[PDB]
Amino acid sequence: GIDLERNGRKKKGGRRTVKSQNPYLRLLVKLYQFLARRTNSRFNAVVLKRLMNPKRLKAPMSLSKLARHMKGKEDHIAVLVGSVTDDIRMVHAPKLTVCALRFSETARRRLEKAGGECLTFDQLALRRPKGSKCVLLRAATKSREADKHFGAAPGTPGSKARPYVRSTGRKFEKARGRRKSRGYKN
Amino acid sequence: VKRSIVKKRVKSFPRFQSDRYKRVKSSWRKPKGIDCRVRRKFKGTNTMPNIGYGSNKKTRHMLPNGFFKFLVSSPKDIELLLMHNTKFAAEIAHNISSRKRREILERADQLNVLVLNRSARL
Amino acid sequence: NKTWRRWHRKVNVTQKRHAVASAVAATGLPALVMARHRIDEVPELPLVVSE
Amino acid sequence: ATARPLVSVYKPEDGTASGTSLMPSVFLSPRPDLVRFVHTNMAKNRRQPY
Amino acid sequence: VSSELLWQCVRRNHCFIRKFNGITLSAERMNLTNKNTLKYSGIAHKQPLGLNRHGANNGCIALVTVQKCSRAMRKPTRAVQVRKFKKSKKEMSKVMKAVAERRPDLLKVANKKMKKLIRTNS
Amino acid sequence: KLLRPMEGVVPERTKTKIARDVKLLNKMKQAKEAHAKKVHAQRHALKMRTYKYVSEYRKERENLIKLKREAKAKGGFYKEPEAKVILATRIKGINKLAPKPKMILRLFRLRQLHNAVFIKVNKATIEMLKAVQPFITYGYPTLKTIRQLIYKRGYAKVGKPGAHSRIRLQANDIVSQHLGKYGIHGVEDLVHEIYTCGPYFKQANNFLWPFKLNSPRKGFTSKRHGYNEPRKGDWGNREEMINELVQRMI
Amino acid sequence: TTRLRKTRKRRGHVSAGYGRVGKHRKHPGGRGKAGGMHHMRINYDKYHPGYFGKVGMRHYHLLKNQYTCPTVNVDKLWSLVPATLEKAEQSKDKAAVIDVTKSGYFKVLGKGDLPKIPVIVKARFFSKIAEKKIKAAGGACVLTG
Amino acid sequence: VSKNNVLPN
RNA sequence: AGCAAUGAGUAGGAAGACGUGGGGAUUGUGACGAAGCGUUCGGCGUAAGCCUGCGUGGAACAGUCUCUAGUGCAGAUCUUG
RNA sequence: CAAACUUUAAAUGGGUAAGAUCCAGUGGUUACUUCAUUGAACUGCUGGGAUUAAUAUGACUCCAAGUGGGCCAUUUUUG
RNA sequence: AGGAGUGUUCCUGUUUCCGAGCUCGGUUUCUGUGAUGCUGGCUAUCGGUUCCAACCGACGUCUUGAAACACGGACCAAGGAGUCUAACAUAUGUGCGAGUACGGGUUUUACUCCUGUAUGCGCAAUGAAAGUGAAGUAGGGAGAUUUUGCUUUGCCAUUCUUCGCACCUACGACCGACCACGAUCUCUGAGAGAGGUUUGAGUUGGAGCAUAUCUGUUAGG
RNA sequence: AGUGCCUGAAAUUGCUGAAAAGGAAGCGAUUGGGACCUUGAUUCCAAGAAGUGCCGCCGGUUUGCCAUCUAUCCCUUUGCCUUCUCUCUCUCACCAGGUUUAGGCUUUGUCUUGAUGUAUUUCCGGUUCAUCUUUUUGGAGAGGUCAGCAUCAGCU
Repeated sequence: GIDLERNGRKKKGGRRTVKSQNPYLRLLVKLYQFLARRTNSRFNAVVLKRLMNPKRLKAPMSLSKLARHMKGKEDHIAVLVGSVTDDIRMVHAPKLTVCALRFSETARRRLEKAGGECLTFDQLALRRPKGSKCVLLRAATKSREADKHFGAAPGTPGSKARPYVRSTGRKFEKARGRRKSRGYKN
Repeated sequence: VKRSIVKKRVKSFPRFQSDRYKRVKSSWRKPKGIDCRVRRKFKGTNTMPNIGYGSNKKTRHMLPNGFFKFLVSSPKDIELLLMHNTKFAAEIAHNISSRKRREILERADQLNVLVLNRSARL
Repeated sequence: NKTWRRWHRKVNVTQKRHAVASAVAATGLPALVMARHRIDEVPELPLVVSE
Repeated sequence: ATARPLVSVYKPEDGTASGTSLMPSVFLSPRPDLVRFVHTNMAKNRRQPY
Repeated sequence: VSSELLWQCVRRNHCFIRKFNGITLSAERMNLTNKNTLKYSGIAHKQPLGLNRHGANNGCIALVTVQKCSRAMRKPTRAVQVRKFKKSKKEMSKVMKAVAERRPDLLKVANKKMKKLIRTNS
Repeated sequence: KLLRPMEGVVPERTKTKIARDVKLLNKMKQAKEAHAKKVHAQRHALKMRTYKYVSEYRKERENLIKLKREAKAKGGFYKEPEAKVILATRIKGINKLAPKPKMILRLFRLRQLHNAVFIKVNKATIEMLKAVQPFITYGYPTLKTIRQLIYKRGYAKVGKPGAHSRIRLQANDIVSQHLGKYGIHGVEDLVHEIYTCGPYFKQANNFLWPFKLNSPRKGFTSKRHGYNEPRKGDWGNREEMINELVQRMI
Repeated sequence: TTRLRKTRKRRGHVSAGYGRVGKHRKHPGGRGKAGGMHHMRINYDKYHPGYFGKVGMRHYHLLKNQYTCPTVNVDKLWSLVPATLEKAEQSKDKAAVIDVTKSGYFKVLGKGDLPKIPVIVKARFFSKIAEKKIKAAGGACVLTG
Repeated sequence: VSKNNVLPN
């Protein structure tokens, strides 16, 4: 008999465990939750959380973007809880020393040839338990087909949301609403 | 083991109007009726099961004897209950022969493991 | 029950290959073979013999 | 498995033989997550329709 | 090779698991307790071991082991060693020594089982 | 804990783990001793500080009398100092509450029936209590009833924003670590800071989880009506006579 | 996986997940896109603006391939033909020729940046910007047809 | 027709 | 494992379990008696349900991990008997 | 005497403010503004300041259900 | 409060009394954290399954409202109601990643395995169309680094200047459309340069594709 | 199993036994009553029989602690050579050159062979002995259940 809001008992919104049945990812988390709990460094606490993320937050960073975040800071190990893709536009790949979950086989060839080390996360623990002189990165989350559609809903004044439309070009959602000559602009 | 044993209920939770109609069997079903008294919780009526009535963590699935039963099929499967004999009492299964009972029952006594069924088929 | 109920799955060819590799790996290790057989008299895994 | 040992090849007649060969780098490979998923879907492909 | 990786395959399912209610047990040789954990179980761990009454009418005890640092791991004839022991309080001291060479951590439970084992003849 | 190396039976990896246990136990042993010397020194400084409060409680009571005797000998009257702390208790329950009165009671941490809380007197905190009056019986405590609350019913809230745990005041080391900024090392130094109303009242009050009193041994009169009115009711403020109530609710 | 669906759990509840008041009626609100003009109008304005009306001049028998024109960028090209790059880095004489038709694009657009290696690009069409960028690189432009 | 989906076809 | 606070609920949402017919793998029971059925011999679980003595019965059935569905009834002036 | 008059005019309610997203000093940019380095807005640097009333207290994005017959009570109130 | 043990060495309490200036230190017996102590009845009671008594309680659906003088329901068994296909969409798991996934060749023959050439969707948008077709900065910020406060080799600072990911907020540049200019040329055109209370589902060193399941929308019995 | 004959549920019906009933009965919670079902532990020390048959000691057989010597795994390229594969690498029609595989060779720094035999399994004849099991005869030892009084710790 308490005047309490929800008598909370209030839950936490973020994910509380690993969802994968991938056994290697589970053992990765067991490492980095021993290492988070015991070591005290905030690097390991963040890496633990980012390991448990779903696929759309483990988004691929290109080799050419990974150059330019790591530009002034050449010595430091470039961590990315995520995948690493080759940039085809990048002609001469810079050497770096990357850690990540997964390299595509082009990007593994391109770094290793260019004089450039290519680590897993369990190897990063042996070198750098604290995360001393590392660079956390992550690929942009809101940069995909699906996330163009979100926001204020396309027929409202000054939204930049895409409509869900079956096909492109005229004859599809380009008349009443989109022209002033057809009723109204909005 | 054999710790104290406290039960909260000894009565079952019989299904509402199992007494009245023979088509309704006694196996519990929550009444989802809009006007039903049992779900609305008037006094002087069938009690509902809550998790409130849950027995102790230490003494869940615990027999009157003290043991937990672990039911068993072949002669090979009693060997499993060798180091856990104090903790577990073995129930010889529904289906088993007169022959294969007297192989099980005799092998159990070699292992000092209690068998619940006894004078099972004679 | 209509006949057009879609019975078959296309699995991807890469996931099919990764699977067979993983399954062939488990042919070695008497951990996984004993877990899933009787390997008392068997001299070795993987048990190779001549042509 | 982080090694490629020399495997003893055996006779038909006999439990030992001097023939040996190197392990072929498949038994290094990393997955019962995935083998479940595939076998599940791949076993459906021999269904006759009713 | 890895104990934890082999476990994350076969923890949930294997030939041995034998359930009833919340209980689960594990019928392999190389397993004190016969519980299904990473530590005790045969299959998964590096250097497992068992104490089993020997299978010669069960007159005497075996200590069943593997060669240390997983030497002959791919050759399961050669890997699995045995040492026979007489049922006594005196030959507890030889067993107590032989266990702690392989595994120091499993030593209290060896003393628990070996005591129980002596009391075991078909 | 020191592990048995087994002199009958040796590992290589285990000799690392035995070697650290000598380092750990030796640093623990000095730190158990050297911390116990500090707390021994601190509770001496508490013990002597406790006596001069027991002077100050008696002496200001005696000095209050000598003032209003002296002023009475003149001709005039001694207007006493107005009370700096009051002690609210909640009287009517949760259901059927207007949304402004519902808010104020949450701001006083009066979230259920028969809950006490020490609450400060400003002009602001008076004009809140006007709005709540008929769900509340408040008034001015004394050193007996404050001591009895914090000893018998005293719990203390402990943790980050999100979850605090509500822990029973069994020792001073709970009080010491949380309020050792502000003075306030012992349980008896709370009782000073509440009764006097110190500079660190807000810190010491919000440390205490609000008090959970049982129902009064001889009952209420009639919770409809005020403590004023000649039907002898309950709600409203009793200047002193809440002390007679709350001593039964313990 | 009928197992995993809500009906299985939902079974045993009378409404069946649709609610006692409103009910699962056969076709409230019309069928398909019907009612867009009147009752379902609020949904159309927002979500689907520009749906009603006709705009441009119609094309009878429009034929694709007449207009098709797959476009590579200037920032790529190199991906187009890795050995030549190590050839055309050196020498300062001859140049690595990129027939863009042979990989299968017609137009070239200079969205990107290119290394400064003399090169010749042959494409059916060149964007105005692409030409400026290529020339700066010391490259030459050639038209096919 | 409800919510933000494609108009069905 | 420890500590604290909390616990009403139709329409509705989500989570973990119980049960049924088949497929794959594995561990078994059975003409010295399987399935089903009956029962104040009984037991376990908050509960869905599970285990089991005795009687009848006369030929096949079950546990575990997975896959799959024509998978759970008191009602429909429901249908057939 | 006044619901469709008012000099005057409460209670109860409503707005905004109470500093780290701040204050001052000084230089620069400008097609604006000025008679004018006069202003204006934005910026670089250099000082001053850690919670500057009370009380309590951790504070977006996506997807979707049900619902769109309501009724009652204290005070206000229309036929 | 209860399977054993040893025993107070430390610790709080109470106490013997010795000294230093009510307070602290040293010392002796006693009791706690380390307490369950003594004793009896029955070996059938205790307990359990059934039926019965007694005191107190206790009158499916639409609806604001049902025990209703609202409707359905005599009894029992068995049968009986969100399914399948397609088009999308978000979410999540798995694979590969600027890519990604009708035939033929094998075969023990509906499985499996391999494979050439295209196409799909994606990698560029924008105009009705002719067509044309892409330079970052600031503020807050995860984390690292350099340094200042506290039980100590660990604890939290905002103490520092160093770089500041994602993302949000503010403003730019570039591309297409519209509007309004134009030095100079090989003058049906090109184009230095410079715009605009206009406009795009644009852009800013690319994330998608295939597959599995749920939920939703729509078509079909 | 006796001819609409395998098993043979419920509704319903007859008898027998058992209760209950003053204008309904059922039901919840709590006891009681009547039928009916159900219980010298665990051990410990001697002697005897019935089991069992370890090590030891031989013949045969199979593992190999530890000290040594050494292989390829792997990368480190070297001297290559052969067969593959990819490639807008070259006069170009063919050979050659890089890329990817395999193989036969090479310089170079914790999953095993061959010798030494801590130890160990299996196999019969033994050579009999340990061991522990159940049991029957004494000796020392009693759990279970329900109570009574006592002392404390909390709340009252």
